[PDB]
Amino acid sequence: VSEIKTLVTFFGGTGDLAKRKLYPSVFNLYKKGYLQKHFAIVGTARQALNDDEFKQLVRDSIKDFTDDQAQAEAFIEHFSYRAHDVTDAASYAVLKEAIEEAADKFDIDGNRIFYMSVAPRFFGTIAKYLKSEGLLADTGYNRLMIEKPFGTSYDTAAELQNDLENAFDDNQLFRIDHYLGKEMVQNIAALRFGNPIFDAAWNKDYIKNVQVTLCEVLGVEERAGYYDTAGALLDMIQNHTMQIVGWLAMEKPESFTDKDIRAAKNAAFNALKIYDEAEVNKYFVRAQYGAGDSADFKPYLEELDVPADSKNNTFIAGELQFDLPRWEGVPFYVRSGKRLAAKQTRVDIVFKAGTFNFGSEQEAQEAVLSIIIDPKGAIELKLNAKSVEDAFNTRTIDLGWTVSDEDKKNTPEPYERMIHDTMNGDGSNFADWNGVSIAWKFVDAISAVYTADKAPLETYKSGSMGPEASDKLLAANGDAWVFKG
Amino acid sequence: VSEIKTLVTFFGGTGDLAKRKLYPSVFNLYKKGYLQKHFAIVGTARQALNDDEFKQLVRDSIKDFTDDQAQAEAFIEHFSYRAHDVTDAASYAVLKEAIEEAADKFDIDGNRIFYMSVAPRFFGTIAKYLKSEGLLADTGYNRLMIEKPFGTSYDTAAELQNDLENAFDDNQLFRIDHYLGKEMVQNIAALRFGNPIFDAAWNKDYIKNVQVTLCEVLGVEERAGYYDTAGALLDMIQNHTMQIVGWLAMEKPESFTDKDIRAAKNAAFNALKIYDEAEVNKYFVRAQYGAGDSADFKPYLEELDVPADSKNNTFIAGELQFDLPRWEGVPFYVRSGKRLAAKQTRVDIVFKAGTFNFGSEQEAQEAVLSIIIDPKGAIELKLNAKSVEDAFNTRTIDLGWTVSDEDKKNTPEPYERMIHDTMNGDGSNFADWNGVSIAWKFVDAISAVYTADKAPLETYKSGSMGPEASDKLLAANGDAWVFKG
Ligand SMILES: NC(=O)c1ccc[n+]([C@@H]2O[C@H](COP(=O)([O-])OP(=O)(O)OC[C@H]3O[C@@H](n4cnc5c(N)ncnc54)[C@H](O)[C@@H]3O)[C@@H](O)[C@H]2O)c1
Ligand SMILES: NC(=O)c1ccc[n+]([C@@H]2O[C@H](COP(=O)([O-])OP(=O)(O)OC[C@H]3O[C@@H](n4cnc5c(N)ncnc54)[C@H](O)[C@@H]3O)[C@@H](O)[C@H]2O)c1
Repeated sequence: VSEIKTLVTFFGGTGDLAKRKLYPSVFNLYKKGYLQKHFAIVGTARQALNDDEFKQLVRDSIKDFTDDQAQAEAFIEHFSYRAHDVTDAASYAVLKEAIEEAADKFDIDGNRIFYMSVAPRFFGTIAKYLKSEGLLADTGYNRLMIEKPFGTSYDTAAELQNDLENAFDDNQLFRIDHYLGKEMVQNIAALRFGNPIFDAAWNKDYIKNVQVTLCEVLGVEERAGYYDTAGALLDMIQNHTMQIVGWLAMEKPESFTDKDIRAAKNAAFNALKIYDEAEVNKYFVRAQYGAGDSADFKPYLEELDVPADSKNNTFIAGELQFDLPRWEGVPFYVRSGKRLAAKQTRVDIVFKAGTFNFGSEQEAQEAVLSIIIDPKGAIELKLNAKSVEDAFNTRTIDLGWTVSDEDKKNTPEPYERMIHDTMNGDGSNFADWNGVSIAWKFVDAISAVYTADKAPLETYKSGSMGPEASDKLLAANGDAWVFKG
Repeated sequence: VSEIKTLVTFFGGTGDLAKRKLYPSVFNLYKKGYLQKHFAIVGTARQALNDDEFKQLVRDSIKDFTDDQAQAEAFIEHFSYRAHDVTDAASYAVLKEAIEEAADKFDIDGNRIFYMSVAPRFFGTIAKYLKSEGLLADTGYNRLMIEKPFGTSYDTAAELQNDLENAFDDNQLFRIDHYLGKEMVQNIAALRFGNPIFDAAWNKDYIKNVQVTLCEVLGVEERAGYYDTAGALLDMIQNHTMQIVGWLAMEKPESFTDKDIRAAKNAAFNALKIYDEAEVNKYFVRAQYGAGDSADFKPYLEELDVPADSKNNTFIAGELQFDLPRWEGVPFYVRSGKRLAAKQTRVDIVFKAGTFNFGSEQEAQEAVLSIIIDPKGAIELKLNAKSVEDAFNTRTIDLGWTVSDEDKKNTPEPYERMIHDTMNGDGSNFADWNGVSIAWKFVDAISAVYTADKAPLETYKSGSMGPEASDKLLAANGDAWVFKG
């Protein structure tokens, strides 16, 4: 197959994500023959692990998924290491030598990718030095992969963006959003624009409400430290949920390129309504988990590292509105929570009921197109049909599909995908600045009301599907959740 | 449940259909509590089997599906018999006594149904005498159930209709069409008008071609006598196929009553194009089966009772055209044959491919909604989605549904249904004169070309899906059969 000529620099190349997913993903791209010879990987961090120590380190990350050891060694020989502090301007001149050397060794003409697997605060600095100290490639491309998260509010994200803008244009930036790399999420566009019946039905005339759900049965566990300040609202909503909602609410693009897709999504984001205090209390719900039945399921306030007066939200549910002609009056419901009934990520599109009367006992109900992302991809379609009774009557049936074993084994892990797209230079599966800015602006208005404590904090027995308020939020518009454990 | 007060007269009450399906169906309506007391069944034929002999006869038909024998006896006691020749005008006065007596015995105020399970030629006579000799009920209703077939051409069907019109209005007539009583066929309307996405897509803008298939793996066997003169063209096409095509091509009714449904179907039938000689040769295909591989599968011309110079068609395939705005240019393909690959009755709706380009290797294909009627009800929906590859690419997947065991056991057998609808007076599931007249007119133009031998007779190896000409007929419009064994 075609060879990818690139040189990748991993800032924080000895960390968890690095040796647990980054390195393995890069190995798969080698196994599939995409990376052959003209490529090199330059690890970097503070430790002065020498060139022999690094190789062993990588051999352990790509350990479990290798069988021909000779294949492993030949790959590992494309790695090099250099000790380096990201704040020290001169240290960069040392890195530049490691990079300019690896390039020469494998005749790599430019094409550099800088992966930042470091603390959020260092993002601005590294960007600044890459350009000033001359680590940027004179030929080919220069791309930056920014790890999560991108800011903690609109103000901070704006700062980050402005710093990055000094050296890179927005299209050269690749913010890593885990969920946007999931196979099933990339099917939403295929189903919609690939089948005219849905394509033409994707609007206010045929849909009654769209629902998005991010479920987790696990509690906070040892993640309490950071989680207590972020909560579901920033952990799952602001990033993952909004970017999935983006694929759903987007306009129909003039073409299927990153440029046009982004233009199509931004049209919806720019129509997203921002809430004031009253609206936040009417359209959103925040809750926190109590006890289940089992002592195994302890209340949030009894978890380790959790303050006994914490108002952190472990569950969020709300109604989004898009002031666009195609979405006039169509509610978009989202929900994310911990200690819920099950682990699952899915989209449920509820179509409007038909007005055609059969004179039957049970008249036509609402059809539903469910796209299941996690744990395993599935697509269900609930339709109206005839019941098996003597008198004519309707019922609903579910047509179903599921990913095959062959499909599941060939499915490219999210990181492998994101890394591969970046080498190709395809922002189709990445959130753009415009998208992120609006998402922050939207979430900030909610957080303002929470930090000020101007909304109640609901509670819910662990293992449930959330507080009653979740149901009442939908009941208000004559709606209800399709999924319920 | 509500009780059905009726008195049914079975002309030919000792025949096959009578004791093999008619009687059992009537027993089920008793088991389900619909028929309780104010009802009676008057058998009739030429044999003078006395009132005790008849009861035993019925006890054998409802034999295998009875367990509480006391339930059986109480039912059987509502039957009476009378010897009677249908040509003898005075014999009717004898029948009138059997009927007027049974009515008195169970206080049945009118509501009479006359089932004609006699030879086609007797239909006109019985109708005539029922009215003149006064067997018709003065109160309630008087309905006639006409068994298959209704005419053998337009001329003969017109004769029959005119004779029947002398005593009954068209709405009081109930022509028995086996296939129109099948559960799955009655689902076609539920799926279409019950789900706006299909409802709005049911036209020339979204569908590329509709396909209907009636398959049989069995040969002619001992049915050769009659079959050699009728063939597939009249055996399966004229009746079964056209009436299913009626449900598919129908307009959207102003309501869901028999009157409006029929008005909706007739709009399509009245737009059906009738072919001349050239068109018959371009749009239709007739074939006859040869040998398979196994001696078990003998050529048609070697079957018992088959003339060694017979040009009888054992397979028919053709393109129907509806000159209606909603069907402008949408081909309707039908096919019926013996000794084909499998036994199956199904409808395949092929939607047009999308014009949206993904720049992918495989661009969007045609979606397909398959409704499987026989052997067991199923609904499949082929849609475009994303393939599990590194580069973005589309593929097709099938969402599936199947009838459950509970559904299959509760499914009311076609005859039970037809008989039940007639007692209710619902022509929704029956073909009306207008529908039949056009079907005959359509088929006659084809037969004229066949009897004149102005079209070739194709051949096909038994077990196949038909002659190559079947494929070429669809290839011409850039189409192909969805099902293929
Ligand atoms: N918490 C979340 O929501 C979340 C979830 C998933 C992924 N992530 C990301 O996972 C990544 C975690 O990183 P990790 O697992 O690779 O490891 P890590 O935290 O252990 O440290 C990674 C590297 O940083 C280097 N380092 C530390 N300080 C340095 C400095 N002052 N100068 C130079 N190098 C320095 C260390 O030497 C090490 O090699 C982060 O980028 C985080 O954003 C975040
Ligand atoms: N061939 C097909 O395509 C087809 C398929 C399915 C059903 N059918 C129908 O099945 C039915 C078959 O009838 P059957 O199975 O009940 O039995 P059958 O042919 O044995 O005879 C039925 C009754 O007709 C009576 N009979 C005959 N001549 C009579 C006369 N001159 N006067 C009065 N009574 C007379 C006999 O006594 C008997 O009781 C037919 O109505 C046929 O149309 C046709």
